Amino acid sequence: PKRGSKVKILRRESYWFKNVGSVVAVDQDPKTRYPVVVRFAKVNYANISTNNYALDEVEEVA
Amino acid sequence: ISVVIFHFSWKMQSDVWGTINDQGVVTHITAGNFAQSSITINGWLRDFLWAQASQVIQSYGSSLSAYGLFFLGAHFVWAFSLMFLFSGRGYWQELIESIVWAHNKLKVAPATQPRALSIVQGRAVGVTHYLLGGIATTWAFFLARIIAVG
Amino acid sequence: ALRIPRFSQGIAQDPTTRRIWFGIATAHDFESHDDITEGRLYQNIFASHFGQLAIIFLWTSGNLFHVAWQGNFEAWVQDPFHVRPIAHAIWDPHFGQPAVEAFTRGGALGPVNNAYSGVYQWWYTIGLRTNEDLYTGAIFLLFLSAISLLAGWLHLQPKWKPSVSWFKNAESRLNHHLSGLFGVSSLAWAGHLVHVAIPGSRGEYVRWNNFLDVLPYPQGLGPLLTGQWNLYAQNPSSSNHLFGTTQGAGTAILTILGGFHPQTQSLWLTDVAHHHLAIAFLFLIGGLMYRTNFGIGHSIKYILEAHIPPGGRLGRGHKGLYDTINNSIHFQLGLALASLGVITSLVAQHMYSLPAYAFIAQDFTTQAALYTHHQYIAGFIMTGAFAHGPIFFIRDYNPEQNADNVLARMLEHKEAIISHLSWASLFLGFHTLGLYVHNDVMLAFGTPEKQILIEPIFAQWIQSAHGKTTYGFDIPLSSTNGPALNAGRNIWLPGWLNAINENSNSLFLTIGPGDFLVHHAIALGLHTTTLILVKGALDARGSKLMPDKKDFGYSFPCDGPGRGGTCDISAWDDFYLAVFWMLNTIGWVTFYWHWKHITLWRGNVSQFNESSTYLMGWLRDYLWLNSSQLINGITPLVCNSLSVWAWMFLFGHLVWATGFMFLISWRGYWQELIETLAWAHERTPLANLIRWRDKPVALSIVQARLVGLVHFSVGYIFTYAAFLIASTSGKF
Amino acid sequence: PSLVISLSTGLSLFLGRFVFFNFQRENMAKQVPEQNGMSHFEAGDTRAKEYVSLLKSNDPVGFNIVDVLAWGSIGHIVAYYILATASNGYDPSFF
Amino acid sequence: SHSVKIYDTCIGCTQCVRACPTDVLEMIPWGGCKAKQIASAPRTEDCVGCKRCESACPTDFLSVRVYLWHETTRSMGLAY
Amino acid sequence: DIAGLTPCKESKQFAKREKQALKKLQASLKLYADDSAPALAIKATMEKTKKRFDNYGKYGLLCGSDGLPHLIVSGDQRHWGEFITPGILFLYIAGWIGWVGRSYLIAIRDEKKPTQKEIIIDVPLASSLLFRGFSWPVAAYRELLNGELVDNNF
Amino acid sequence: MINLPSLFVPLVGLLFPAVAMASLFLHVEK
Ligand code: CLA
Ligand SMILES: CC1=C(/C=C/C(C)=C/C=C/C(C)=C\C=C\C=C(C)\C=C\C=C(C)\C=C\C2=C(C)CCCC2(C)C)C(C)(C)CCC1
Ligand SMILES: CC1=C(C/C=C(\C)CCC[C@H](C)CCC[C@@H](C)CCCC(C)C)C(=O)c2ccccc2C1=O
Ligand code: SF4
Ligand code: SF4
Ligand code: SF4
Repeated sequence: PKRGSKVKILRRESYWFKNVGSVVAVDQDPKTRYPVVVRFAKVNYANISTNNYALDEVEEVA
Repeated sequence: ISVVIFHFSWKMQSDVWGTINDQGVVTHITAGNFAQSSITINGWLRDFLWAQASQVIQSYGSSLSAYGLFFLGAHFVWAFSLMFLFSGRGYWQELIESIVWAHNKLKVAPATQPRALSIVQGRAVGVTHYLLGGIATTWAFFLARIIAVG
Repeated sequence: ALRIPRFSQGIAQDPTTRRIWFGIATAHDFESHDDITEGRLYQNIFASHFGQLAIIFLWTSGNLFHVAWQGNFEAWVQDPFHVRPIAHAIWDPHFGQPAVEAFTRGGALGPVNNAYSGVYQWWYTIGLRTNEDLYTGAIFLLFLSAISLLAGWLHLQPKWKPSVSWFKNAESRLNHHLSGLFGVSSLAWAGHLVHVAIPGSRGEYVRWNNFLDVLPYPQGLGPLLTGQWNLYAQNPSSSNHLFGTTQGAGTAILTILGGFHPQTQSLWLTDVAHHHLAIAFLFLIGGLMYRTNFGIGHSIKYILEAHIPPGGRLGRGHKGLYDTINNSIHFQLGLALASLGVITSLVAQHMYSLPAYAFIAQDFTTQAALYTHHQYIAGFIMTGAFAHGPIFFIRDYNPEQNADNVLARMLEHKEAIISHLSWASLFLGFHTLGLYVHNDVMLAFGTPEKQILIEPIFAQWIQSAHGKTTYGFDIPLSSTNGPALNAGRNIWLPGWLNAINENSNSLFLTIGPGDFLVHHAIALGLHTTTLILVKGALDARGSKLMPDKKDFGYSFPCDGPGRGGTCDISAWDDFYLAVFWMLNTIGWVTFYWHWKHITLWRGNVSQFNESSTYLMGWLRDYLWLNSSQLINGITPLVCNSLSVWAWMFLFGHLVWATGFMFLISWRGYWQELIETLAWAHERTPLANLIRWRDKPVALSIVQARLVGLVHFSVGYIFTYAAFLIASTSGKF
Repeated sequence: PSLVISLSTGLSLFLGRFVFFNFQRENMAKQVPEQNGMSHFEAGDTRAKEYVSLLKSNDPVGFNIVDVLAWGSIGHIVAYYILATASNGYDPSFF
Repeated sequence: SHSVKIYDTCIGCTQCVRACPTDVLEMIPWGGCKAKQIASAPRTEDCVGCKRCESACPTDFLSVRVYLWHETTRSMGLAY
Repeated sequence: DIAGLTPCKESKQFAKREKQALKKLQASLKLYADDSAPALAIKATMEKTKKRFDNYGKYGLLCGSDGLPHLIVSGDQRHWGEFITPGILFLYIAGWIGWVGRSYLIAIRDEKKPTQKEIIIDVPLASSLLFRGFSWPVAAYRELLNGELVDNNF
Repeated sequence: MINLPSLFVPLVGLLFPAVAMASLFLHVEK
């Protein structure tokens, strides 16, 4: 239902993080740990940004 | 360079500049000191500083009133080099969060994510700054020596 | 490939100069050193931390032994005050015949050092002026030297072994261990500062020997028992009584109201003989607070998990910290420099503000000597005191043995202490320092008339109520008839007023204007020689840059180009930076004092007051003037007796300086180069048959920041060091 | 002009509290023990205390503190010393 | 003798870890990411905190560093 | 009159070291005093000064030994203002820059897409974005303590 | 007989460390 919404990030892994919104896309391909494709408009020490995610996380509001 | 100048200004003077009087006798800004009181390393603080600087040390309420006003904020800004030049770099970035919380949580904060000055960039200041610092200083200084005992 | 040295394979097989750095350097690092059971290090420290107890004890059995040889006490007894307080005897086979013109000083006959260790009074006080009754403190701090290395030799033996448990036990190592440690220690002390010192201050070869057939108090040992005492405070040693002498020698013992009498100029004897004989009971309650066996007295524990109040109908819930401060040694080197932190600084004036012996308040050479020192450890203990304060974090703390209680919480809300200790400074950044600068503009531009020197209004309140009656301001107490100074108008409060203000008293010093211009500045320093610390410590738990320095540790040498956004990054190398700004923050509060104080000892107290409120004042005539006695006891004629720092100083002024290459001149410029000729001398014949045991490399970047620090500071501990002394033996 | 009390009452006040307690009931709590060897805190355990160890000996405790101080202490130094010599030398109540 | 510990996800490359100097690079096949790839070091004995190994290598939290302690004439670099 | 520090009017130092300090710039007879620039080292200036002499006076600051302004407010007598009567404004003069500072920014997510949308300032200022700066606290300073903070926003 | 204690200083500086930089020359080849 939430495809790329204002959804949170929540694991002792990240950079940005609490920082809210955005799950952009989500796959259906099972193996890994990395289903949750995030892109915001705020950045770590790369520039392309967007690195991937999932599992013990999205502990969020609307 | 910020040596060599030096050697010069204690030759021209002390042992070249003069004045006149008369009985065969030229009389220099300072003594034929030098010869044997600029051998020893020291001789240049005994007699190249606190023997000079007097010029600038006192030198307020006057017109030496800039060279009593430069190497001040020229010593700091010889100084405010090492802070960027002895310092770390990750240490500083690591920092500019912390504060960040203040703006952000209280929503102000940039988006030109205020990162902390790039390594080279701060081997691009304690270079300029050091290297602005101990110059003026010595031009805040060497100056005001010359003119009244000049 | 290279088996030696030891502790671990790692660096002991390693084949470059490192080993020797990375032997010697990391050589008391054992608590992460592959060779250590749960004892081994706990085991270690013990002998270890006797061990030095040894030399501290051979620190002085000598230098005691040293004097009476050397110097001239048994002499100096005839007349007690000039002087050139006398250190050691200097066998320096380079010194030009002018060894006469050198240091044929005090009692000499040889180019002796000018002693400044104070002590020479701390010994005059306890008792002796007879060095034939020295020879012994020597032999005693030997009676402790050999003796205690059996605590060495021996209790470093599984048999009369230690445990580990025995070490973690809290309520014994502590509770019991106030009572002994301090407690009793005084008594006899508290009493020696009573029963062997009095009788010379009365004047009497009391010695040991005649050790009962004295009875310095007439009424034996009665009223002590009984319930009646004031036949003791009875007639204080009195008013003129040339000190430790004849006349006015008003027998009494345990006194506690008078204080100084101009002559000693120094807290009068056996009126701190009641002091040491009171503190006691203030642990000898809170000193049988807990335990040994017996089922009565304290646990601690619900001290917390109940007593987390002050806190909790919300808040923090302690459910025990403990298994942390008792499991995590650090804490035992978290707070045993941490708090023997403070003491250093609250000894850094008590010790002066009112002395304690054979004349120092008017020596102006201890103060000079025996101060800054006792300050620089309030540095070098107070600092590197939070270091073992990151540690437990990345190297004792488990976020889960604790994440109920304050610390982990402290943490959860940590990026805050950081940023209010910060706003604590950017401000103590512009101000105390913005103002401060037309206080340096005007004063230059003929305009001192107009000027921003805002005179302290606050400290101000104190120092009067606490007695001091010096001009203006019609309030109570020090009224010299006032109702905090009443109800108690005799107890404690004539004497500590009788000397309160004319300066050969220095007591509560004469507050000037801009007095806070440093005072403020010194409540800048700190707030900005923390945060370093309380990062280099705090978030240096992990960060988010590299959210795992947790693994990494405390002492990782920088980082490399890693995504242009990383570098010098040890929580260690935040202690590095921390030890910069602190020596800055001492940088300052030793100017003040020297400026100030110096002022007085030659009457001229426009050596501040007039000046400092605009810094060339500092530079001109704190810094520029006074000198070239020192730096003209060198001066193309000779050397006389202030010769040294004229050397040492330029030393500090070199040995500083070159803590610079290492520093500005980083790492991969050294190898590269030290190759291009580590190489040249590998080709050139005759000195060809020379292949060298290991193989010359440049220096771990840490190091290349360390020996930046111990050439530096060493330089920097130097000079001011030699100056603060130089200075005063010319001018006072 | 000072009654050295308050204090010197309380320097005794709880001295007298652990000569105290416990003649018979075996050997004076628990049991005994703890001593050397080590049985207690961070060998393992390290928990979890109550405290009703007060309530017993209190009603008792008051008597002895706040009068023997007037029969011992501020109660002569007593005759007696007898025995005798007389007696220690027999004493003035010191005074 | 290479350290400390360094972590998952990337590879392929074509835009990440393609540039250790002293090798220290396979690529197993392994199943998880969007085609198959898990890695640090089929090695680590030729390297050398050549730490250019994440500069080229994203994926979130510390990602490359050094810790050589022993520190070795294999990768302390100094040949001659 | 408090702590010292006398109100200036007994003149002892200040007033004199003054009529000394300034007044050997005045011995600038050492030039030629009529009309100048090139010189007026003498005649004028002292107008701001000496013809403001007994003028400065005049409210005391209880200028003190040395004979100079030991400038103090702390909340006693008339002074409760030698820096506070000019002590509040600063507070005032700053953090409503904070309002512009805020609402300038708190616009830099509105009209949408931001940053250098910070470098090109959209001449950000002149009225309510500033000209609210005028009126913030005790009428609306608790723009703080409700819906804007919390924070509460999105 | 008499004159000295120099005995010590040509040690403590001259041979002693001459023997420090001698036997831990080392530590290595201790
Ligand atoms: C984060 C802090 C930590 C803390 C808690 C302290 C605390 C202290 N340091 Mg310190 N220090 C630290 C880190 C710390 N330090 C670090 C990292 C360094 C390395 C640079 C130092 C270096 C250092 C030096 C060199 C010295 C100190 C000194 C002191 C003491 C000075 C007394 C004072 O505060 O005057 C003012 C304090 C007041 C409380 C008066 C102002 C009252 C205000 C706050 C009123 C508002 C509240 C309320 C009405 C008052 C209740 C509080 C009450 C106590 C009055 C104080 C105990 C000095 C010292 O040791 O004593 C001789 C000094 O020697 N420190
Ligand atoms: C806070 C504030 C402020 C402050 C400021 C200050 C206080 C400053 C100072 C600072 C310091 C403390 C120092 C500095 C100084 C400066 C300088 C130093 C400059 C320079 C320069 C130049 C440009 C030059 C050049 C040259 C040449 C040509 C060569 C030879 C030499 C010389 C130098 C001449 C301001 C106003 C901004 C604003 C508002 C607020
Ligand atoms: C302080 C410091 C920084 C942080 C310094 C920064 C980010 C420079 C600040 C840039 C300017 C001053 C921005 C501040 C605001 C100004 C643009 C103007 C506002 C102030 C008034 C004039 C109005 C580093 O990045 C660094 C890197 C490597 C070694 C040492 C250091 C180092 O010491
Ligand atoms: S210390 Fe050297 S290796 Fe580390 S980031 Fe800085 S420049 Fe690179
Ligand atoms: S290190 Fe580089 S190649 Fe390896 S998984 Fe990470 S990003 Fe991919
Ligand atoms: S340290 Fe880094 S660059 Fe060097 S081989 Fe290893 S992963 Fe590659």
